[PDB]
Amino acid sequence: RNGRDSQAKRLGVKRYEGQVVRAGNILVRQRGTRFKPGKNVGMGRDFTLFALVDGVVEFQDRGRLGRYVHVRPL
Amino acid sequence: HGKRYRALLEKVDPNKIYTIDEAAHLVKELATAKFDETVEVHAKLGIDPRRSDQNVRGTVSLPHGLGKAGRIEFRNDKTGAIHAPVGKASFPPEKLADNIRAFIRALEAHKPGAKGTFLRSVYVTTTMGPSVRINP
Amino acid sequence: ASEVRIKLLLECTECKRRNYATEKNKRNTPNKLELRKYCPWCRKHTVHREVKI
Amino acid sequence: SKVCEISGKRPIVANSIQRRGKAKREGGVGKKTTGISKRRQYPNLQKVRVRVAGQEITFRVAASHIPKVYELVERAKGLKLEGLSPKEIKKELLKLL
RNA sequence: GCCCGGAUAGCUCAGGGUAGAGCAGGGGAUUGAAAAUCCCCGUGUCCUUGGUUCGAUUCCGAGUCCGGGCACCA
RNA sequence: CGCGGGGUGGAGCAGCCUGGUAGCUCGUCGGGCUCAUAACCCGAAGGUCGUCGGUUCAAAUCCGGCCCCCGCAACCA
RNA sequence: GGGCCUGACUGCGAGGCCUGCAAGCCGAGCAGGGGCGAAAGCCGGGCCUAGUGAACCGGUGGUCCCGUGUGGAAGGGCCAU
RNA sequence: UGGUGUUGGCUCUUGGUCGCGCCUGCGUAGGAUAGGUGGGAGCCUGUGAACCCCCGCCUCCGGGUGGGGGGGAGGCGCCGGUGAAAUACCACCCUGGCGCGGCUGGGGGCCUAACCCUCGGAUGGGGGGACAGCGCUUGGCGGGCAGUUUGACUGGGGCGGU
RNA sequence: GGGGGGAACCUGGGGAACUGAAACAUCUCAGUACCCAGAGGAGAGGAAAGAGAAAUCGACUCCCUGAGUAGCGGCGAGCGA
Ligand SMILES: [Mg+2]
Ligand SMILES: [Mg+2]
Ligand SMILES: [Mg+2]
Ligand SMILES: [Mg+2]
Ligand SMILES: [Mg+2]
Ligand SMILES: [Mg+2]
Ligand SMILES: [Mg+2]
Ligand SMILES: [Mg+2]
Ligand SMILES: [Mg+2]
Ligand SMILES: [Mg+2]
Ligand SMILES: [Mg+2]
Ligand SMILES: [Mg+2]
Ligand SMILES: [Mg+2]
Ligand SMILES: [Mg+2]
Ligand SMILES: [Mg+2]
Ligand SMILES: [Mg+2]
Ligand SMILES: [Mg+2]
Ligand SMILES: [Mg+2]
Ligand SMILES: [Mg+2]
Ligand SMILES: [Mg+2]
Ligand SMILES: [Mg+2]
Ligand SMILES: [Mg+2]
Ligand SMILES: [Mg+2]
Ligand SMILES: [Mg+2]
Ligand SMILES: [Mg+2]
Ligand SMILES: [Mg+2]
Ligand SMILES: [Mg+2]
Ligand SMILES: [Mg+2]
Ligand SMILES: [Mg+2]
Ligand SMILES: [Mg+2]
Ligand SMILES: [Mg+2]
Ligand SMILES: [Mg+2]
Ligand SMILES: [Mg+2]
Ligand SMILES: [Mg+2]
Ligand SMILES: [Mg+2]
Ligand SMILES: [Mg+2]
Ligand SMILES: [Mg+2]
Ligand SMILES: [Mg+2]
Ligand SMILES: [Mg+2]
Ligand SMILES: [Mg+2]
Ligand SMILES: [Mg+2]
Ligand SMILES: [Mg+2]
Ligand SMILES: [Mg+2]
Ligand SMILES: [Mg+2]
Ligand SMILES: [Mg+2]
Ligand SMILES: [Mg+2]
Ligand SMILES: [Mg+2]
Ligand SMILES: [Mg+2]
Ligand SMILES: [Mg+2]
Ligand SMILES: [Mg+2]
Ligand SMILES: [Mg+2]
Ligand SMILES: [Mg+2]
Ligand SMILES: [Mg+2]
Ligand SMILES: [Mg+2]
Ligand SMILES: [Mg+2]
Ligand SMILES: [Mg+2]
Ligand SMILES: [Mg+2]
Ligand SMILES: [Mg+2]
Ligand SMILES: [Mg+2]
Ligand SMILES: [Mg+2]
Ligand SMILES: [Mg+2]
Ligand SMILES: [Mg+2]
Ligand SMILES: [Mg+2]
Ligand SMILES: [Mg+2]
Ligand SMILES: [Zn+2]
Repeated sequence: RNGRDSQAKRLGVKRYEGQVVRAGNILVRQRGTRFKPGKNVGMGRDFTLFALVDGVVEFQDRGRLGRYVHVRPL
Repeated sequence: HGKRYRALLEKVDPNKIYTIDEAAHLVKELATAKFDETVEVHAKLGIDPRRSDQNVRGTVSLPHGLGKAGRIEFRNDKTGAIHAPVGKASFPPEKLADNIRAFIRALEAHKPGAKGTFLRSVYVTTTMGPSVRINP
Repeated sequence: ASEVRIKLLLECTECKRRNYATEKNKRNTPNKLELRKYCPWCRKHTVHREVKI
Repeated sequence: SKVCEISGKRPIVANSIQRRGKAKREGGVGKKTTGISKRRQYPNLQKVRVRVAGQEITFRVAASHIPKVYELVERAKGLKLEGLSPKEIKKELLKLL
């Protein structure tokens, strides 16, 4: 009857604040906009967040507007 | 098969292959109707008519033409035969062979493709006259 | 795919090559797919018609 | 089921190959060999009885070389037979070969 | 896959014009318990889809399901 | 207990592959035939589909729980 | 919900996620030729995470690359399925 | 078990399927039995026209059609009406018959002389007989026999389940 | 004239299986082991109806090389000019 399960999907954010990232680096793996894309961040067809420029990762909590991942160029 | 049509049946050997050139010769000798006949060019096409794809429409003509430009048509019936005017009861020779030659070239321009040699059986006749075999 | 959802090819109507494979439901859509598609041999967009895969 | 007295044809061994499948030529996956065993192939030995010098003489010959029997009889219509026994007429006809 | 059957009314079945046969079930005559019998009904997704036709159960392209036989399955 | 099947008018069975429709025989009840009973003929009633839940616009039907019934299995010691 | 449409693109892919291998995922941006928009721009299918199967052998449509002395052909390769 | 070889002499009887002769093709509307297109305004008839004896062939259920006789100036078609489509005539063809000839088959019968059997006797007689047997080849049946396959997980294994 | 014998070697006629493929059937082992016939001091082979691309070579046999190449192959294990 039971016995089933599916593969762990290794979700979560992959770069924290202060980390230097090259451009297309993945920043968050997620389901839906747990984190919304911010400055210099794009969002792929599966809500993956990624840096659009070389820079320093920065997180922002904007209340009911959600949490945001940004990349600040250096 | 009355008296007239036999006279023309004396003028076409049944076991013979004729020429695009030979046709223009004999045709002004099977038009023994009492009017300026039209010359008809026939062919048994090598395709399936039931097959929606393989099919023959199209428009020619030139050079000379209908003479009733001179654009003629040709569409196969449900049986795979095509045939068409023109040509007339003179219309000199060497002026109709050219006409007869270019009609065969179309349809020889419209093999859908299909299976085989298109112009399987070909023929040339007059309105009230016998048939002649010819060579495409 | 299934009996009703089939696989099929798109054939550029100009040069008659198959440049795309895709699917359709032949009950909901019993008529050959005609779409516009970049044909890379013609190097322009062409109407492709549905062809049996 | 033995050896042709004219030609030397004897039984040979051959494989019997059983195959499944559709030939590539016919658009098939290919041919698979579902068994190879040994078997013997035999000459089409028959008996030809023949009257030479008023004597009945039998050759055990392959069908292919049957005409060669009455050939040797044709060449023997020129040597001293009568009165050889059948075995020695046989030897002499065979020498003509 | 190849060939031959099949899939048409409630049952069982006959067939480029079209939708009829025997029964099921309704009526009416027999004057009668019954069967039988005659006139009368008519219920038809004609297995889908596309196509040729004035017209397609029917023919042609592509499909589905069932039975017999054959063949094939990386 | 494990596997498979099943539970639907009063009885014995369809229906559920398949969602929208509950049908057949007998029985029961009202009427006829008969002096009367049966047989027979005409007409009608009676099922919310074991039960709770879920899925669905919609459940006899599909899915799950629970109850009960039937068949099979439970071996090497 | 409606209008117009076929980017359910072709040629590429910095960079990463994931990870024993192999696979699996995301991807800005460049060119071709398009769609929608006044434009900014967005579009390489679907809110996302299941809906799937390495090779081998073979079919089909391309390509015209190889072609057993030579030219062809047989047969194969390459691309697509 | 088919073909073929060994394997020969006569003979009857049929059936398929290609090629030219011929006809054949009918919903309802319509003159009425309209196969499909294309040509087509003329076409037949002194080489005998409209009809309606004889046949043959068919037919959809009205008729069509070929051969023969009878005869003793006429028939058609266009036009035009219904038509989805139009009629004569001609051509190329489709469907399905029909004779004639290709080819290819299955169902026989006799013969004797290969083969086979047999006769105190054998270059012969008798019996079987081109069958059977035997060679190559085809498909079939075929645990009679042969080679093997018949998964893993598992609170032992199996059963169950995955 | 033959017959019969001879350690191994040789040619011809026959011809396995364990095993490998980490199962197994094609494939492998292997034309091996073995049985049989024959020949000899050797045997086989040998003077192109050859090779195969050099307008080339020149009977046969044997070693090196070509080369684990070209290819063959449930394109597997392997086999292998
Ligand atoms: Mg369980
Ligand atoms: Mg897991
Ligand atoms: Mg998980
Ligand atoms: Mg995307
Ligand atoms: Mg901060
Ligand atoms: Mg064999
Ligand atoms: Mg093989
Ligand atoms: Mg003999
Ligand atoms: Mg022979
Ligand atoms: Mg009950
Ligand atoms: Mg139902
Ligand atoms: Mg009562
Ligand atoms: Mg009383
Ligand atoms: Mg329940
Ligand atoms: Mg609901
Ligand atoms: Mg409910
Ligand atoms: Mg209901
Ligand atoms: Mg409920
Ligand atoms: Mg035991
Ligand atoms: Mg025990
Ligand atoms: Mg495009
Ligand atoms: Mg990378
Ligand atoms: Mg990786
Ligand atoms: Mg982009
Ligand atoms: Mg652009
Ligand atoms: Mg643009
Ligand atoms: Mg605009
Ligand atoms: Mg733009
Ligand atoms: Mg949406
Ligand atoms: Mg391949
Ligand atoms: Mg190719
Ligand atoms: Mg060459
Ligand atoms: Mg070349
Ligand atoms: Mg490509
Ligand atoms: Mg046999
Ligand atoms: Mg022979
Ligand atoms: Mg012979
Ligand atoms: Mg006899
Ligand atoms: Mg025999
Ligand atoms: Mg056999
Ligand atoms: Mg067996
Ligand atoms: Mg056994
Ligand atoms: Mg073994
Ligand atoms: Mg075994
Ligand atoms: Mg297995
Ligand atoms: Mg175990
Ligand atoms: Mg445990
Ligand atoms: Mg324990
Ligand atoms: Mg256990
Ligand atoms: Mg088990
Ligand atoms: Mg043995
Ligand atoms: Mg092994
Ligand atoms: Mg084993
Ligand atoms: Mg083996
Ligand atoms: Mg040997
Ligand atoms: Mg050796
Ligand atoms: Mg010796
Ligand atoms: Mg020496
Ligand atoms: Mg020597
Ligand atoms: Mg020698
Ligand atoms: Mg010499
Ligand atoms: Mg290969
Ligand atoms: Mg393999
Ligand atoms: Mg070998
Ligand atoms: Zn194109």
